[PDB]
Amino acid sequence: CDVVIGIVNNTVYDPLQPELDS
Amino acid sequence: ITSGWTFGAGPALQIPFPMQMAYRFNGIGVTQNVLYENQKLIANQFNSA
Repeated sequence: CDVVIGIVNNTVYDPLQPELDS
Repeated sequence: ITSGWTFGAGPALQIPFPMQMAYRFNGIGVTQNVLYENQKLIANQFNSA
């Protein structure tokens, strides 16, 4: 992320993560 | 230069110039990420041309 200009800090949803708990 | 090709078919919509150039690059089968890390060099070459 140190090259592109204008990036933002936000979260990315992982659909696999809620399926691992079970 | 302001709205790309949108105004050709209907009402013009504002678009950032690098955003438009990304679409142009993608139109010839190149991933859009390539443009971002070479913007300075591309601009220099374009200015010299």
